Amino acid sequence: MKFALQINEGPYQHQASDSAYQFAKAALEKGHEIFRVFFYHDGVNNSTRLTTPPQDDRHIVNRWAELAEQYELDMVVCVAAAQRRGIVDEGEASRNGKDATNIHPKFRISGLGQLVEAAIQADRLVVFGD
Amino acid sequence: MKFALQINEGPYQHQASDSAYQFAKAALEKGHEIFRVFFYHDGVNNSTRLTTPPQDDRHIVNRWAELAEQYELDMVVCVAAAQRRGIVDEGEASRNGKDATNIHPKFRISGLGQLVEAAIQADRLVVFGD
Amino acid sequence: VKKFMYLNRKAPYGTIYAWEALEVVLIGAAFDQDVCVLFLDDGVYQLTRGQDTKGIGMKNFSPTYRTLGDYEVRRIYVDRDSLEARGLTQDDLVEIAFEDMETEEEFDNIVEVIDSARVSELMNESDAVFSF
Amino acid sequence: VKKFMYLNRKAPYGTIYAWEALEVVLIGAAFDQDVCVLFLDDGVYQLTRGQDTKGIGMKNFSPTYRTLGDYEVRRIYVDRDSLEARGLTQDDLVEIAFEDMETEEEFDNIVEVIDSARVSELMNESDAVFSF
Amino acid sequence: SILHTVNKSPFERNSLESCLKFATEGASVLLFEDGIYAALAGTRVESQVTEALGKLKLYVLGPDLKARGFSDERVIPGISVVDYAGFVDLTTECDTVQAWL
Amino acid sequence: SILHTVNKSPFERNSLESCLKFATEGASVLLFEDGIYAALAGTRVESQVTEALGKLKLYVLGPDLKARGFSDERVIPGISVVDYAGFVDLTTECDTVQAWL
Repeated sequence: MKFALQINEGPYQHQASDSAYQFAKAALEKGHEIFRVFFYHDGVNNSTRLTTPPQDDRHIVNRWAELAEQYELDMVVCVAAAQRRGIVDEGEASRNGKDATNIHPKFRISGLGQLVEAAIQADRLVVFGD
Repeated sequence: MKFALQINEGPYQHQASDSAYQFAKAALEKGHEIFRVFFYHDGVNNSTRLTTPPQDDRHIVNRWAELAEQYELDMVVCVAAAQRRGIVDEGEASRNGKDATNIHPKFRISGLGQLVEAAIQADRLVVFGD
Repeated sequence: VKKFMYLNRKAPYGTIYAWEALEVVLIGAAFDQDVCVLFLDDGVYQLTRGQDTKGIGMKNFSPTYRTLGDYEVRRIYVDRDSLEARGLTQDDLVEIAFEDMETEEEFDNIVEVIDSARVSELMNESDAVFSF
Repeated sequence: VKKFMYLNRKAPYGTIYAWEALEVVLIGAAFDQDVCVLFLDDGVYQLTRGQDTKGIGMKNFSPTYRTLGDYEVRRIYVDRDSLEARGLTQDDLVEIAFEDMETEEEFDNIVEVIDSARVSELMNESDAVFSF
Repeated sequence: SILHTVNKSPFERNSLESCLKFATEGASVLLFEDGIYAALAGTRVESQVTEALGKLKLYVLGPDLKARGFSDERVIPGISVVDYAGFVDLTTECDTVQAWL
Repeated sequence: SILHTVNKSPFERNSLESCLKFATEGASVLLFEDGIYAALAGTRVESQVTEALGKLKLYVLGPDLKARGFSDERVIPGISVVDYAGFVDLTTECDTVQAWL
């Protein structure tokens, strides 16, 4: 089947992102398709490349990126939620007058419509939050 | 009296930062001293300069910065929590090999000991969280 | 084609879930799917009338709920047990109008208070549930 | 000089509060203040024995609690009512040793289960309360 | 002499219930943010809140009350409505502040 | 044919209670993250969980159970322990997934 995954919380603060990762990995190993991984609310914070977590524990951002590389996942970050919280890519930096970017290259910033779109295309919508 | 304020949640996601701001402003207008405003957990996300929130609503980061300018507040962001979440200043960028920074110039990244230190020096420790 | 349910269970302002959840409903309107918005537990507080946010320094987003009818949302449900547990009645909630130029329907309020069995039924009819 | 209380009320892993709260206790040790750590409500779950996190892909930080005695923490309290509500007994919790070379005290476990009145008393004796 | 702060809904979290259990005679409790709902007359927790008024001084933050759609008249009689300045005075009048998250 | 997911402690949040009230005969409920505590024998909510077993199929995520210090033998008899692969199978076996945050 095809899955649409929604993550609503930031990395580390809540287990949501970790649970979503383990679910995704397990689903992907079973041959199921993950149509899109959508980050909303504080979930957008799972896309920053500026984290330097302790080396003796998991690196949530890089781990998601590695999974996306291996399975060619479409990881989308809500633009509205990103603007409110400080997740910026090249386009946003120019449009919003920022002198730096912080998004991880494996993630893309897009509209909330990509979430609804995935819910329509996927067989199941699995939400991870608080 | 002297206050030590602790904020544990990120901007917008939880009202904590807003409540802390209104409390601080009210305390400062009364002549009370705010020895230090310490951001911990997701609270460190209140220090990024990369936010572009809707113009018809409050700008949490800039508002805190304006308050700090007017009252000369010591706004401190926990380094450990910042490294885990992606809050980076010049020093961190160099030490952690990042090609960009995102901290707002009015905030400073420091050790957790600054929180305990404030709890010792202040008459009251007021914590805002979830 | 699909039946989408928006499950609102958190009170407004304390967290951003109410506002950002509302944002999804507005966006989803353009996809012309079968939609219903359910307010359960503290979610019923999202529909209280007379909200005034000048004292907390935040923008009052309550007016947006009253525009839902303009975004083709015809089915808005409120759990009756949740209202009672909070000492509220439908009189404490805002009215949400709905008008369709083609069918001539013009309703002053489409917010419907329903019982627990109906809520469970609506859940069983959904193809996807958005939670926040 | 001051009496500091660390109020732990959340279960571990679901959120980071347990781990980052523990980080503050370790840091506060160097300030030589009067400290007590209280586990109440779901906070009592932070002290369960035999935690194994390999299945969830996270580092097991439970061992750190057993080192608290090494950081001069002599007062560690657990609410008895919270344990009962969760069907737990002190036998379900880890032991935290405490030794002081100067006074010769060597205790295998300083974790103390206390009643509600004692908890309230400890709260009333604190000059500052760290909440997470 | 402790000022307890409760910011979560009594229908959503167990914070208010735990606070009322450990707060002692003479202590103060301030409801703010979502904790405001506990101060409303007619809810399922009115009984336990009213009982608390018997030994504790209860306060509710007016700004949060109003933001959520309630006037001061909707509060359980006995709970004092305060603004942010009042919130600040409560923290200085009491000896210590304890947050129930 | 709904798979309800509950990730919050039954002692901390009202999520589990609301789920058990609206879940209908034949539905499945998965406890993961902090929701795991509700599956433990001997707690204050064992009675209501056991009653639910009468009309619902209950599951608990083993990885979260173990991470919090509990073996499968500590679970209320009747609640099936599953791993992440089992979690995935539950979402595909059921027709829709509903998250109770």
